[PDB]
Amino acid sequence: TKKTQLQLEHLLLDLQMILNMLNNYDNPKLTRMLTFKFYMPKKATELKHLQCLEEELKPLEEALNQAQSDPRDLISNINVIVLELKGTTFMCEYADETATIIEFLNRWITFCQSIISTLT
Ligand SMILES: [Mg+2]
Repeated sequence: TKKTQLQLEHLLLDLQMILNMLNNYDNPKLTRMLTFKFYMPKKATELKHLQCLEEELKPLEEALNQAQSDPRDLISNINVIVLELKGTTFMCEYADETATIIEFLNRWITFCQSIISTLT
């Protein structure tokens, strides 16, 4: 339904802001930002695969908390949107390799645009 398209766009904008918050703030800890490793979904083609994102929302916040600029507010709005799109409690599978926070955000930003392109 269109209600599903709206919520993904809301989710896309929040993910869009976090990615733009790192690609414009370069001086603060180019060191520390590239060291966090996030677990990637094996296959992200269905709407239920947001379980792989929900479980990493808390580690995403702890990485953003080390950058002073509000991270706690953005992660909460992301959490409520994810809980309204994937919701059975399915067993999400992860890839073997970990990725950077930049690659992690681009993966789910691409995921939302992929599902938003599917519904339209
Ligand atoms: Mg890698």
